[PDB]
Amino acid sequence: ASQKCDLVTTGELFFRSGFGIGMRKDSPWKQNVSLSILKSHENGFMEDLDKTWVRYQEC
Amino acid sequence: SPPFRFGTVPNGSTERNIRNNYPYMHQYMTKFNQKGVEDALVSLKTGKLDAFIYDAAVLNYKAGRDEGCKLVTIGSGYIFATTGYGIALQKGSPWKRQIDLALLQFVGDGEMEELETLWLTGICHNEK
Repeated sequence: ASQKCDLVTTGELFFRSGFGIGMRKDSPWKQNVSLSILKSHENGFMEDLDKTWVRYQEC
Repeated sequence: SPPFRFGTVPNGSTERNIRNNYPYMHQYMTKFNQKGVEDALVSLKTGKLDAFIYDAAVLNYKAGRDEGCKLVTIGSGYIFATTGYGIALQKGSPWKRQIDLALLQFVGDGEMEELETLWLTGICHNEK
């Protein structure tokens, strides 16, 4: 609705599910990927990507 | 120029998070922590400095359920780091997986919304 602002954003938010990354029960990267994404979130690296990729237009 | 406030009670999440992330303003307001939270609100009302870096949930509940909803919070709940709350357990306790299963199930079955609407719901939350 931000790019082709023809529709509206009626309704509220519910069933708020934080997007995760699931793996099989055996994987040697689960802890590593968890700590890496935690570090990226803490340093705000994802926010820059949000600014430079999606939240960049308005009408 | 004006004397501002960084009131953070000791033995809490706010002071530890501030000193872990940005250990610069803590030293400036080291001798500024209020005794509790009721006296903290009293000092907030009794104008000497209008600032409190506290928990988002507690502050939101207080603002929603305030006497006339006079004092407010800066921003639309822009939490510094949304970490939430946790449930304690013993090291290696045999119940953690079941605890998580029950918690996620009750997250699913639309009841903690009822709990929040019963306890932490404000009076000015809908009011603008």
